[PDB]
Amino acid sequence: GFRKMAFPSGKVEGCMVQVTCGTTTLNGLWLDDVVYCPRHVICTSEDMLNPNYEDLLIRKSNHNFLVQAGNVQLRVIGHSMQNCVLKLKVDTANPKTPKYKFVRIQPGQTFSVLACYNGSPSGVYQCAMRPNFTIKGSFLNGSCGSVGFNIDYDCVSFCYMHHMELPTGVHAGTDLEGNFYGPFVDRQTAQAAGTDTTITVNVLAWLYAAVINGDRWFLNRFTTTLNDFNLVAMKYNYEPLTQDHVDILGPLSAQTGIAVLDMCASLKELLQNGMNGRTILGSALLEDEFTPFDVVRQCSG
Amino acid sequence: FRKMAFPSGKVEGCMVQVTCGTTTLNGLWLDDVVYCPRHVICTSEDMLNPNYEDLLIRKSNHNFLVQAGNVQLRVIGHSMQNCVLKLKVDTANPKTPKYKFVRIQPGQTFSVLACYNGSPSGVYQCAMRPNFTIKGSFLNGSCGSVGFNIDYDCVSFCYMHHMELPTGVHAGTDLEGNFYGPFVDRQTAQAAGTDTTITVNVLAWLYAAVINGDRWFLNRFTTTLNDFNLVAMKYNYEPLTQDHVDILGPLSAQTGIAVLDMCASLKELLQNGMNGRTILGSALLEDEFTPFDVVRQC
Repeated sequence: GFRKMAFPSGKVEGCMVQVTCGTTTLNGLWLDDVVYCPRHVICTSEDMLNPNYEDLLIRKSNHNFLVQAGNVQLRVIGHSMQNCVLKLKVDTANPKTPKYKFVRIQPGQTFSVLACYNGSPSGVYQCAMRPNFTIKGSFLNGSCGSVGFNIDYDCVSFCYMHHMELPTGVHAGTDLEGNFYGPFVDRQTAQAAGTDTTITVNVLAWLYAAVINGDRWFLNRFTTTLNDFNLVAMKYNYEPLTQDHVDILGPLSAQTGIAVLDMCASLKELLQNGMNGRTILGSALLEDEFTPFDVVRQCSG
Repeated sequence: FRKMAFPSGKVEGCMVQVTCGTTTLNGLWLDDVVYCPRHVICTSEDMLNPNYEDLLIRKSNHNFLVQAGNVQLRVIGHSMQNCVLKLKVDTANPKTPKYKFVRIQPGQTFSVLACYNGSPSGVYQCAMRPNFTIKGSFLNGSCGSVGFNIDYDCVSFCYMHHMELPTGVHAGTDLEGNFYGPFVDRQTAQAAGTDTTITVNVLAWLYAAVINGDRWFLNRFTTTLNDFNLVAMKYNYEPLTQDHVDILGPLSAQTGIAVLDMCASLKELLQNGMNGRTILGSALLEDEFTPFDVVRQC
């Protein structure tokens, strides 16, 4: 019944440009009179093992940057670096600039990715930030600078800019202020993600969704403390819950009348006893890629 | 490996709200014409056996309220093509993309832009099921949402949403207003024919699993096309045509796995199951990726 559903991408499509240094092209995000893109656009292959980005930037001038919306050049009139992002001031304000914010998401939150190549969008899909600060994208060469976002009312919240792939095939990147999610750095080195864990808050959202749809065999008469639940959760490679997780489950708890800690007791029993050949929402597997917000969208609209 | 939808901006620029009485749904505004489901002209007294020709002749242009955002468009004419109402308006949409209307085949995929009150809400990839239903996420007010593919800068519209079935799947028309499947735009509980699994798509997805390093299900056995098809049909899988085998060529080459070798692996999965294992995260074989879908994303 539930599917991965992305936000409509049009407001973000109208902000995508390409940024080229020499023969190296990646994507950038054009908002008002600033283009945002990964700073490694200024790298050569020789620079990539461990670039001195500050040194590489001093040698760059505005006239070294080719910014294009489609085939139309956007003149660069200033440049600066903010953490791992390059900001290129341009001489034209993007007429399609939406209302927007830059947000830094928490692990477990979902967002839409507009996968782009040479400034042109190819596809849109929903991603979850894993607890180890990686995402399972579909990113090919040339996808850097593609962004992740959520849309609230008229307003686009940009939360992710793509920078790299890890040996295991997962992906890593920054917020739009250039700060990486997780311990990663933008160098052509092999870097390891932490062991991943299951996104507990999303599993709980899934159980609430099951209840909303009349599937509630797993509810019990008991409760737990948050600390007790977290200590058990960790033994099953589940993420510990935070206070923010408890809070964002508030609406679903209200919709069902099931206290968060009571659902935690139900989940604890599932982890300790298994499913015993039973299904939930038609699956023998628990799903962790739907947030409480995702559930409410697809259940209540 | 995840489902990927087409970027929806070209379609978002065409969505409007259409209202008649106490019924509101979505319309598609292309040039100076707005397309929408004709059941916008129904009421509760009509929905069970609506004589749409009688209902439509009794309507005036001024009974139709069309809003592009905060701007009302003036309806200067109306007509009906099968189950789609066509409202001529006095302004052309400058955001009209290059477009075509197509009727898709069962097994083909398309992107759905789900809308409510003329406002886009979500985008996702669907397949036209062999029984001509689609497994959508459509709520009250989603009617007139459209499905589409994009090729070059050209949008091919293939689906407009009309109804839900008691099993939770959905049914709709092409943009000429002809339903996919044996369904009717009346307020009745309708069942579909027996569904079948889209075999060529399952094979494409197994190839995707292989390209992604998942390969526990491969085997050295092989099979003929006909013997595979006999087993497929026993499990309510579509038989594989030679065209379908041809279409899988590029994925065969890329991975070096003969199509009929992948058929032999799928056969083993049908007869044995997956025994707790998963493929690309799923406990179930997925059939809503076409070979084209897999290739483009690889």
